[PDB]
Amino acid sequence: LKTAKVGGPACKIMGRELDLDIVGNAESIAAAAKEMIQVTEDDDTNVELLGGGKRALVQVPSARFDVAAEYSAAPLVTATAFVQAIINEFDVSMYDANMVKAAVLGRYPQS
Amino acid sequence: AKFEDKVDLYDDRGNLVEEQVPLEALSPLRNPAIKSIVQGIKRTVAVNLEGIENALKTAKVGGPACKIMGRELDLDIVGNAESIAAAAKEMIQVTEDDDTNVELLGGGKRALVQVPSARFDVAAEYSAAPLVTATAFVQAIINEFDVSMYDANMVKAAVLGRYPQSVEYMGANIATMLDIPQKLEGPGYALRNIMVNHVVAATLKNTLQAAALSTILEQTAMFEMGDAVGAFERMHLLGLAYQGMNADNLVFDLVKANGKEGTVGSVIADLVERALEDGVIKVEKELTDYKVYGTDDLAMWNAYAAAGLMAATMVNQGAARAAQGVSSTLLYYNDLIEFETGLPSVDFGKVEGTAVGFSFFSHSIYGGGGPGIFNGNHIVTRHSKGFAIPCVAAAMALDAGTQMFSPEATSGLIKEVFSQVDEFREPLKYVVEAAAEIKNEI
Amino acid sequence: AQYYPGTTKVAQNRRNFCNPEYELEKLREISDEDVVKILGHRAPGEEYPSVHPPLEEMDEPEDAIREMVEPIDGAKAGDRVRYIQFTDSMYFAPAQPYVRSRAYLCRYRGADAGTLSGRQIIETRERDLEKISKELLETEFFDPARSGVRGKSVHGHSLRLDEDGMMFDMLRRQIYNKDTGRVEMVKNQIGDELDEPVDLGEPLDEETLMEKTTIYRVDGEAYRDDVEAVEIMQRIHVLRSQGGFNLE
Amino acid sequence: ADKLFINALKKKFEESPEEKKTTFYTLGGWKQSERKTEFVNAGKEVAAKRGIPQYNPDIGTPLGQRVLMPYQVSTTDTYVEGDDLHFVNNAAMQQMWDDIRRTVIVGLNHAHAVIEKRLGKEVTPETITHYLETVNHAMPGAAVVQEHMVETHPALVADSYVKVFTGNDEIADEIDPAFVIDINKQFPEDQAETLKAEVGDGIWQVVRIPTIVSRTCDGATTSRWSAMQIGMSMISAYKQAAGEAATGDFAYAAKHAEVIHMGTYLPVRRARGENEPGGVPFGYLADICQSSRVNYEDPVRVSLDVVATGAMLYDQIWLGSYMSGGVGFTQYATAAYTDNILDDFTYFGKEYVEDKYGLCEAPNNMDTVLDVATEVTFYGLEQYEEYPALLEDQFGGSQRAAVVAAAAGCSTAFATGNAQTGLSGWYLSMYLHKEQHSRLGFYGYDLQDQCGASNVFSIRGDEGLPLELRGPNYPNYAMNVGHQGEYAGISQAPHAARGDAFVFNPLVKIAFADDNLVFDFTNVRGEFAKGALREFEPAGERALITPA
Amino acid sequence: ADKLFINALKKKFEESPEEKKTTFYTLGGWKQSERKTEFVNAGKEVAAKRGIPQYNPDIGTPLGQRVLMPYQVSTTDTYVEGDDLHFVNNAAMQQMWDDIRRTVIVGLNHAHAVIEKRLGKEVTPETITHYLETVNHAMPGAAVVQEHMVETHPALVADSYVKVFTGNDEIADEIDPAFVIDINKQFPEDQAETLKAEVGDGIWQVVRIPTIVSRTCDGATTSRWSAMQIGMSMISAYKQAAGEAATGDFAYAAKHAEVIHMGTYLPVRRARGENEPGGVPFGYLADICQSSRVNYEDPVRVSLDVVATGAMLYDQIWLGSYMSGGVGFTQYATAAYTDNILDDFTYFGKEYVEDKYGLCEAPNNMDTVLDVATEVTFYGLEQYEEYPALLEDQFGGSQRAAVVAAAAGCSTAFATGNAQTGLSGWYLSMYLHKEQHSRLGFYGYDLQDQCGASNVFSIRGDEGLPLELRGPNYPNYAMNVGHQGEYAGISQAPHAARGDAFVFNPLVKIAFADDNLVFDFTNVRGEFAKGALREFEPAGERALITPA
Ligand code: F43
Ligand SMILES: C[C@@H](OP(=O)(O)O)[C@H](NC(=O)CCCCCCS)C(=O)O
Ligand SMILES: [Cl-]
Ligand SMILES: [Cl-]
Ligand SMILES: [K+]
Ligand SMILES: [Mg+2]
Ligand SMILES: [Mg+2]
Ligand SMILES: [Mg+2]
Ligand SMILES: [Mg+2]
Ligand SMILES: [Mg+2]
Ligand SMILES: [Mg+2]
Ligand SMILES: [Mg+2]
Ligand SMILES: [Mg+2]
Ligand SMILES: [Mg+2]
Ligand SMILES: [Mg+2]
Ligand SMILES: [Mg+2]
Ligand SMILES: [Mg+2]
Ligand SMILES: [Mg+2]
Ligand SMILES: [Mg+2]
Ligand code: NA
Ligand code: NA
Ligand code: NA
Repeated sequence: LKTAKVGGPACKIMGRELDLDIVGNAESIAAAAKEMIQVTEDDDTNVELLGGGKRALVQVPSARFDVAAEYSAAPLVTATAFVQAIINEFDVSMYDANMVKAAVLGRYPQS
Repeated sequence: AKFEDKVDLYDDRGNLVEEQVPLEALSPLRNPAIKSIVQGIKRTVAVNLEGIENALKTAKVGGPACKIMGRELDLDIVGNAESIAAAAKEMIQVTEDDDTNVELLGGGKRALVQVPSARFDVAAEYSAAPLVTATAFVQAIINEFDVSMYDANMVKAAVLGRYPQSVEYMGANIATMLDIPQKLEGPGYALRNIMVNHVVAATLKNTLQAAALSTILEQTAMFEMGDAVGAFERMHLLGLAYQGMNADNLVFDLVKANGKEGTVGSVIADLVERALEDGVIKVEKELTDYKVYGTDDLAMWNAYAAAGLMAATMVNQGAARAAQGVSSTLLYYNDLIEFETGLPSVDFGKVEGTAVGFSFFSHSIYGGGGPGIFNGNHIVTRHSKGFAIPCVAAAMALDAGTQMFSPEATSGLIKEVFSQVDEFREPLKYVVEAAAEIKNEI
Repeated sequence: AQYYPGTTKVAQNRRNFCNPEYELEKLREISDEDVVKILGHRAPGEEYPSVHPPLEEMDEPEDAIREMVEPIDGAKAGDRVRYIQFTDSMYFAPAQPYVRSRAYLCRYRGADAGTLSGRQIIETRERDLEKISKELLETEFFDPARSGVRGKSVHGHSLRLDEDGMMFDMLRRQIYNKDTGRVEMVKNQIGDELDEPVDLGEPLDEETLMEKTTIYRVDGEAYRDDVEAVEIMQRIHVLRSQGGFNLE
Repeated sequence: ADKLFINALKKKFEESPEEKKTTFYTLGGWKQSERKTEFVNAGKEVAAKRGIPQYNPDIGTPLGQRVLMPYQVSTTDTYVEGDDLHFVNNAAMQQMWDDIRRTVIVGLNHAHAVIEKRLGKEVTPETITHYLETVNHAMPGAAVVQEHMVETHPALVADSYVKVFTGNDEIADEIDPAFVIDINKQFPEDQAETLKAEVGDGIWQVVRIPTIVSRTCDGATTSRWSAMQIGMSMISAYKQAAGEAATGDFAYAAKHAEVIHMGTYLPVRRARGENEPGGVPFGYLADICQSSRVNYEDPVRVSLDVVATGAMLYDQIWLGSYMSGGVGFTQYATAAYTDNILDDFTYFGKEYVEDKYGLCEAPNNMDTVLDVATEVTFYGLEQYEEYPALLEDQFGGSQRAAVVAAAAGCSTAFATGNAQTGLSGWYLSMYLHKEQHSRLGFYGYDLQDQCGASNVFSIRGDEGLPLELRGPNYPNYAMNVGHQGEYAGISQAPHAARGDAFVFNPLVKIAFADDNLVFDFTNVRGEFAKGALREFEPAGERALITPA
Repeated sequence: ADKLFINALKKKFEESPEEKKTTFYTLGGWKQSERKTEFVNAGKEVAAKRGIPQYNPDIGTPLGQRVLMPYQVSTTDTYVEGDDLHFVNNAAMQQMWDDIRRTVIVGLNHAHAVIEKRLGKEVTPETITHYLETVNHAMPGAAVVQEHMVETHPALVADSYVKVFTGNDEIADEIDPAFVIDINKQFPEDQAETLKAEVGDGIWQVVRIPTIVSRTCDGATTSRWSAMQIGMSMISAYKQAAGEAATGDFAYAAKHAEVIHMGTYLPVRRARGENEPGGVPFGYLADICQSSRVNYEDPVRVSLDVVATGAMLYDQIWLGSYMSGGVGFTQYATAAYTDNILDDFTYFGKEYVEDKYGLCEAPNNMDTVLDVATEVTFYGLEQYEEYPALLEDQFGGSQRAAVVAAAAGCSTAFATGNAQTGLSGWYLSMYLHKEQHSRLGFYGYDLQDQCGASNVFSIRGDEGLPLELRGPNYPNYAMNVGHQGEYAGISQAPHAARGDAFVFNPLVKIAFADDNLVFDFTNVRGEFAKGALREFEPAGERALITPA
């Protein structure tokens, strides 16, 4: 986000930079994401910060897969929960939020 | 609990079943009948024993018009179907009293197979259903007739086709409602790649049941895709309830009031009246002889509008008893309602956009086809997030015979096998009953 | 119902076309036989072909939706689905493409309407199509100079008029008669010659075209000057935009 | 001054552009046209030679009941019948695609690390030069290690070669300059400094495989062919064992870890490998076009050269052939690069923005979108109303929708400096246009249009993406003419207004700054005109190996 | 009599073929070769013209320390250096692939039902002829309905057309014969009766889109282009509404329900659409080759014409370019179609079988596999031992493995009448060869070889398949030279011995029985020779639209 380097190797969109203190607010972001990822309170959802907030371990609740055809709910539910949690943490505008989406999930669905 | 909304649930005759059910009792994530339906569709396979036998006898294997002269094998498969199916079942099951089902149909010409749910619990996806079923029947046929090492590869070709030279099971004599994982337009799309004709076939052209099955599959995919996570979840649940489950009898009552003489426009007028009476919308501003409507609940407005969209399809394509105009209804219901109200149409323009391309690709040279060959994974009709395809299912259910590529043409094997399954055939019944059962656990 | 915002003659005409309680002005008389000839799907006196048996002859299972929705007469009979298609000049034809599709799904049952820039189509059961087509041809939906019945080779909506005030037609289906000041349809909508032409009446004069038109133009009523109509379009854009982002 | 399309309208018709009436049916049908006449005669000859009927003007309906128009290629003085702008009939258009399809960018950063760390040998400008002489022998299809190899004819593959670039000037200047894309030579000073800072000390190859191969095969061939000959050249130039474990690191690096494809592969319904048009994102298409480095003082010219590039590739070759075929989609595309019409509308919008806000100084919000896109949309539509000849020229509603909305969207992005609000303006233009004229495009034109407003700022999985990252495989965009090339223009617009050296990938920008290409990417519309006139010389022909 | 390869060995070397010793290093390197000399001179001109070094004989190791050999194209008297058999340098080879890539087979059975059932109109030989006149105008890219269409130049697209065939003699004989592939004329009586019985009253179009388009685009274009112009021609010829609901039924039928692609699409790692070489199953390749209908009294000739077809397509163009590139794999393939070597070995095996069992009369079992495949393998290997010139000719172990095993496998299938036991014999040949000479092929040659025996008769998901249905995407086969074309030959072998009209798809067989093709599929090896000599005239060139 800070560099607007999104969408794959060597890609960059000049003018789209957003400077958000994500790692410094990792606890709040992770908790907000967890509330979206879980099905019910105290189910088998895990969202654990690692490396001083630089990384998160996410285990999407098993119940989502019991009513899914396959396994893509894990990255897709996780991605949108963190995109939404970041937008909401910093009140990212309608105009800029698509950069958060690109920073999390990349060039999909063009790729 | 997460949402305060409650809905009244009805049967396909418009009779109340249960009042004031919490919305999340209808969630794919909570409702045990939706789970059962989805796991059922992952695990169920139609086996055409007659088709396998005929492919072998003629050596017509590997796809359309293909044949290998000299490879013919004449095996009495249908005459020994009971033994073959029992042998296949022993290989397909995990344990002897699990939820494996293998049931002969049509005098042994067809088999219904439901691969045990436990295989999917330790699988990444759903391909174990055709692959386990295929090899169990290949092996059972070889063993029944002591087919030699030299010939057995023809049995494999007759069952599963040109795979793996082809990516698909090209020429296979088994069928599933799902299609292979490689054909997904995006991750999470598998429950969308289910032909409309297959849904109509499974539900025996019962209009409300077809709409319900299609909505359940579409909106369950929206959870797998992550679209119904967070901000959007309530919108998707309300859409499932009001457009596909006839919540509050709104679809049913709009059809009743407009069925005799009504049009898309008359349905719109009634829906706007009902939204206003129920407090979903309110006049925000007066222009010159024109009221601008607003809403404090966009997700509920969207759901009301979606119910009206379904009713408009039922009224318009029901009156023609011809499905083709569903592309038009999906377009102009939404176009009209925006200029009637000043509010956004269903799925914020995405149904209207889907309908523009669907109209084009069902009346042009470039691709597509008739309504029944579309699905939520089709490039033409993937764009609305669950609010378009169920109307196409309803319209095809109402078609009296105007389509070349009808469910009778595309989905006969699916029909025979999948309509046997009560929860596939009458899903509205089972999902409503399950919602009522868990209503106080939400 | 409201149908359409705006305070211009154009806006009022758009509402009138949509409003099934608005009586369309009848401008010309056309015989049943001549409507059939113009459509070109069957010969006068030919029985309606069928695409499936009459609904009565079918043995359909219980379906509350079917029971509540009355089939149109041609659906009961099993008629083929057939079409009528019109092209409307941008030089002030009374009807225009989205005006038609919007109006058709307010006024007509069992309708498959499609809009394109150069052509607009309705498909429905054949006998019902014939009844609707009479209205589409006899009333102010149609002007025989600035509108055309065309199932193919539709070019002309955007072309300059000819010296008689007639829209271009590659296939010349409608011919202006200087001696009568009337237009004759000399071919059916797909372009096959009629044994006997059909009188379509006089073209509307300029004053009347301006009274009746549903296109906005700088040399008529400009859309940008119908500020309430523009306001609603802009509102829909903004509300769709916000909704797709966060449902606010 | 006159509106920019007036000269073209006067060329096409005998009437003045404002005249409302004409006469039809008197031109002799196809006989009015030099080109149709050529085609009639050619069809007779073809049918006589092969014994099967072919082109016949009496099949179907009779073309030319109206004037069959010439088109001015915008920014040129060339007027041609539209058939000369069909990609089949235009060797410049074909070569433009071949030059993209046959290119990949391949890093040397992992390879040089393999050399220094795993092989324990030094890399210098001298060793890089030796490697480049080697790979320029090998890449076109010639041998460097084995005995009894048989090779490609050098003259059939003369268009294949390898160059390099790097942001380190002193390193670039030490490599033999025959092999170097010189960033300081090709780009104006401020753009050069941006691009060099992006690349830094990285060293990248631009590999072009032979046109004749690309035509025989497909786009997914390019990175493989590239990697084989890089691999052989690493073996030869750095005196390696000819096939040891380290050989696989060079392969993985050249095929996967440091390759940039022009296009990504497509899903099964439209199955294609890499380096096909549908995989090329809009920001890459804008960066391939080289107008940005020549015409930088004129952001309209830069943006509309990108529109031309994309309208041709995406509508004529991609949608009109790969995804359909036949007569195809020439004029759906030509509307965006002929008669100076889009140019007139877009200069109007740029001047409106300059005067009211200043370029890139408007608030990046919906108020600006509503203001600019509405104003420009009404201007464009007014021109069709004021000039009946203009409306008869751009006779298809889709053509008009694309042109008007491209001007509106580019103008909105000129104001905000942001492509996403530009995109919102494109959709607003469509909605206004539809209400003004009670029509828009062909039956299926506004699928993406109606999904459009809601998906501009969405963040959901298969909905949300900055415009620069979108492309022909963005779901809503996957089917329909009259959008994709215009979106590439909108992607370019804010970057041209900002003076940015690139839109989405600096490596892609540098990789086409190369006069050894067959097509001249600095002047796409001039090249289309040259091809129309049958004056373009493509690569890939088989004349040397066939009878005289 | 002399072994069939003796003439070729005598042409290559001054020594008699039996001689064990020679002298090297005295030929002047590349200077011994007319072709290398041409290449050196061309490289100097290219480098000077473009300002970048290119072909240079001093780069890497010095070719031609041994004799750089001529090759006899088998069944011809044409001797050429191997560079003239590189697909890049051989227009016949390129056109062979274009003619397959640009072909689709498209039924009329749904289309005619839509006409009769949904529209309620009649279909007769007269209306079909009118439709065929229409579609032969439209298919190359010309208009039939709209005004102001711009079109392809008929002379650029002269190779595009539509024919039909049907098993109904009465219909076939009344349709205008310009448009009909006449099964009774093209096939001997027995084969014609088989084919007509397979097709029955079905009517099928053979659609060939323009070479120039296929080269610009890809294989997945073909069925789309076909369907667009079929759809326009249905509208025009049967006087339909130009875009109503029924139009979509013609589209779905032509694009999906009644189309036969030459190749199916590929998985992502090797992503490609339809009508690419990897999707063409071995049985289709055998059926495309038309040797079966000309040389039917000689099953060896038929089988080895199929091997030539497939070795070139699959090893040179597919594996050697689509899947790799560079100098590529000319001689991995030429081993199977030059110097009459495979011919010698395979005639030996056919005689062995004929004498011992009778063709097709051996038990279809492992005893027959062990007998025949062993005997033929030992014959082939003995020839390399007895003729040092032969071993120096087919210098790469892979080449020898492929040739010996092809003879062994074809011979086994000649005995059993079944391709699967033929395939088992191929793998046994490899195992024996490996033990005899303590070598087999290149580093990765016997991946499929070692999986081979176990997967011949497997029935598991991605293992079990009759050989005719296998192809380049069968998992074990997806990577390596020296197998795929030979498998196509083994697929042909039992069918040739049985006298069968086709191997896997009768529609594909009939679809290439057409002298309006550019390449002559009845004489594949003759055509490769003609291309090598620079005497073949391809389609798709652009000379007409480029300067003099
Ligand atoms: C048969 C269809 C339905 C369909 O699926 N495709 C068609 C026809 C197809 C054919 C026409 C070729 C021919 O005449 O043989 C081709 C060229 C595609 C092909 N198969 O190569 C095409 N359209 Ni169409 N098509 C076009 C257009 C259009 C415009 C033309 C309106 C007008 O007033 O003339 C309208 C849609 C609309 O009303 O907006 C249109 C309709 C239609 N389009 C109607 C025929 C209309 C008629 O009967 O006259 N196209 C255009 O608006 C401009 C570009 C133009 C395309 C050729 C090019 O780009 O050069 C062509 C693109
Ligand atoms: C829809 C889809 O066709 P099918 O429904 O899969 O036959 C798709 N064609 C297209 O999107 C055609 C796009 C180009 C022609 C229309 C341009 S407006 C394709 O061939 O994959
Ligand atoms: Cl909500
Ligand atoms: Cl060297
Ligand atoms: K190609
Ligand atoms: Mg059980
Ligand atoms: Mg046994
Ligand atoms: Mg009032
Ligand atoms: Mg009357
Ligand atoms: Mg000026
Ligand atoms: Mg003039
Ligand atoms: Mg003739
Ligand atoms: Mg130079
Ligand atoms: Mg990767
Ligand atoms: Mg130059
Ligand atoms: Mg000699
Ligand atoms: Mg003749
Ligand atoms: Mg299929
Ligand atoms: Mg010949
Ligand atoms: Na004709
Ligand atoms: Na014509
Ligand atoms: Na050398």
